[PDB]
Amino acid sequence: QGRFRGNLSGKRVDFSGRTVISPDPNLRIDEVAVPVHVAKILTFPEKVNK
Amino acid sequence: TVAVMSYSGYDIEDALVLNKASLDRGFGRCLVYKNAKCTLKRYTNQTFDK
Amino acid sequence: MIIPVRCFTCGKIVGNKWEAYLGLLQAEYTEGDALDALGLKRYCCRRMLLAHVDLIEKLLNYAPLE
Amino acid sequence: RCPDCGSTELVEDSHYSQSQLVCSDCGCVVTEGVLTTTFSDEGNLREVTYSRSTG
Amino acid sequence: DYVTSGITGEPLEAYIYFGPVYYQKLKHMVLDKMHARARGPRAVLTRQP
Amino acid sequence: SGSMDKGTLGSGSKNNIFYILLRDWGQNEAADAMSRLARLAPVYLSNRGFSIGIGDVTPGQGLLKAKYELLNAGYKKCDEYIEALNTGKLQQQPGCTAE
Amino acid sequence: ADFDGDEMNLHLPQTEEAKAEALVLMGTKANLVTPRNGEPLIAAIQDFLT
Amino acid sequence: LILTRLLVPPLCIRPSVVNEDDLTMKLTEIIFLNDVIKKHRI
Amino acid sequence: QPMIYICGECHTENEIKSRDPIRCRECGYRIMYKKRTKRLVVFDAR
Amino acid sequence: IVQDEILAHRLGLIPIHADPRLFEYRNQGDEEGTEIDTLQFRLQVRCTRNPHAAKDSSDPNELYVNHKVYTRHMTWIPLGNQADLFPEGTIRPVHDDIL
Ligand SMILES: [Mg+2]
Ligand SMILES: [Zn+2]
Ligand SMILES: [Zn+2]
Ligand SMILES: [Zn+2]
Repeated sequence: QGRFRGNLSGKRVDFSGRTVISPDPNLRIDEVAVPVHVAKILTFPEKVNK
Repeated sequence: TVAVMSYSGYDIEDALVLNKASLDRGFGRCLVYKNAKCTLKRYTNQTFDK
Repeated sequence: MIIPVRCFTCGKIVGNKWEAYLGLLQAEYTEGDALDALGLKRYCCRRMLLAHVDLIEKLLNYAPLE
Repeated sequence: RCPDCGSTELVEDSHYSQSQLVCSDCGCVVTEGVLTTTFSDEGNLREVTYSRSTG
Repeated sequence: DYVTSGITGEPLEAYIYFGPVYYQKLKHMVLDKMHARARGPRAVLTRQP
Repeated sequence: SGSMDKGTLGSGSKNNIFYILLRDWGQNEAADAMSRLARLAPVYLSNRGFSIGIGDVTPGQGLLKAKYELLNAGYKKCDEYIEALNTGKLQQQPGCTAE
Repeated sequence: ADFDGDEMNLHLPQTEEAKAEALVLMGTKANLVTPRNGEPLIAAIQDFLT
Repeated sequence: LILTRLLVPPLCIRPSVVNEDDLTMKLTEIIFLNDVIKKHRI
Repeated sequence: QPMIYICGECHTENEIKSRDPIRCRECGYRIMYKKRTKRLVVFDAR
Repeated sequence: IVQDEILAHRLGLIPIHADPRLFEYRNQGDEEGTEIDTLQFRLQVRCTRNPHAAKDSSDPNELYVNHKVYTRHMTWIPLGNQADLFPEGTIRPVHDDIL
C-alpha cells in the first residue's frame, strides 16, 4: 500500500468501464460491442476544424 | 425442458440459449428487495431533528 | 407462491386445474391417474402441477387480519 | 450569480458521476469537481473531544 | 427423440437428447455490475479517482 | 484430400491454414477467412444436429468380458508377486529393495 | 475468457497520439502470432472445429 | 547528521480526519514532552 | 385531517401529528405502519 | 399479498373472448384509447368474515366470504356504442375458473 508499489507504479484512471462479457460470432475479429448506456457516458474530445 | 445440442454458435463457452416465450410466461421471474433507514435524535441542547 | 396461469413451455392454460387436482388427490387417486383425468398429456405440462409448492397458504397465516 | 449571463438561477446538479454547479439559464459551469475521503482512510478515524483539543 | 428443425422446416440428421432438468438461477445479474466512469470525485491525499 | 481438424484450424501450431494465409498473402486475408468460417460453420451444424446422450457412454457387451478377464489376470498376477515377496522368493529388481 | 460470469475492463484513450499508437501497435490484426515462439493464437475454437 | 529541528509536514499530506491524522498526534506528543522537559529543568 | 398510522399488532388506526412517543392507543405495541397511498399507479401487464 | 407487478403480469395472460377482426391497432401514444381500438374490464372484490359461520372455525370456505378471487369477478364496462354492437355475454374472459 506504499507510494511506490501502490500509487506511482500503477494507479486508477477515468474514462474506463467494466461489465460482464458474452459471445457474438457475427463480428469481425477486431471489433467489440459496446452497450448504448456505456456509450453515453464515455466521451472523446473532438477538436473542431474545416 | 432442456435439449442437448449445438445451436446458432452463440453458446460456445458455457453460454446457453433461452426460449423467449417461456420468459414471457414467467420462467425465471424474480424479485429484489432493498432497504433504507433514517434516525431522528435529540441532542444535549434541547433541540432535535425534524 | 401461487399457481402460474400458463404452462411455460407450450402456453397451455393450467391455472384452473389446482382445485380440481387437489380434489382428485383427496379421492384416493394417484398422481398419474389424476393428471390423466385432467387431460394433461405433454410431459412439459404435467410438471407444472406435479412439482408446484403452494406457499400462499402458509404465507397468509402471517398476514394481518382482524 | 452566473458570470456569463448574470442571472441568479444557479442549480447544483450532477451528471452520471460528475458533481457541478450549473447556471440553469445559459448552461455555464461555474465550479466542478470534489475531493472526498474514501474507505481506505475511513477505517482509521479517531476521536478527540474538542474540550481536550482546546486545553 | 426424432426432432424437426424450426428454421428450415426439415428433419435433423441426428436424434436429440431431450428432457427435463432442475435449473437454479444465481444471484449474479448483469444489471447490478454494469459500471462506467468519465470523470468524478477524487481522493484528497493523492488526487486520484 | 483430407478432413480439417485441430491441427489445421486450431490455435496449436504452424500448418494452420490461417497461418499460411497470414504469411503468404497478408493480415487482411486471414482476418476475412476467420469471419467467413465463423459465419458458415454454425449454419451447417445447427441445422444438421449434433448431440450427446447416455446411449453414447453405455458400455458394450464384449467390453464387459474383456474387462472381466483383464481384471482377473491383473489381480492374480499381483497376488503372485505379493506371495513371492512375503516368502522371500521374490527376486529383487536391481534398482531398489523389495518394497 | 470463458463466459462463465467473467468480466473485462475497457479504456478509451483521450488523444490522437494514443489512438494511433494503440491502433498500429496493439491492433488485433497485427497480433495473430504469440511472440514466445511465433505460433498462432487466434484461430478456430471448439464447435467451429466440429 | 544529528538533528535539532524538525520540519512539520504540510496540511495537504495529512487530511483533516485520519479526528486528526496520527502524525499530528505524534507531533503534539513530541512538543508536549519538549515543554515538560524545558519547564522541569528550569 | 391528522395523519393515520396503523398499529403493527392490533391494526387500530392511530393519529399522532405530534412529537408524542410512538405507542398504540389500545394495546402496548410500539410499531406503526403508514397507510397505502391514495393516488393511482399505472402498470404494464407484460 | 400479491405484488402489483406480479398481479398485473398474471392478469396479462388471461385470454379474452373478443373477436380481434373488429378492432384496429392503437396508434402510438394516445393512451386514452377509444371505442374502436380498446376494451375495458373492472375488477373489485373485498374479503370479509362470514357472519353466519359456525363455531367449527376450521374451514376457510366457511369462515370467510370472497376469500378467493376468480376470473369471473371481472365485469365488462361498455365504452362508446359497443353496448349495442356486441350483444350481452359475448365479451368476457374465456375460462371463468382461473384463480
Ligand atoms: Mg470464467
Ligand atoms: Zn406445456
Ligand atoms: Zn448564465
Ligand atoms: Zn395496537
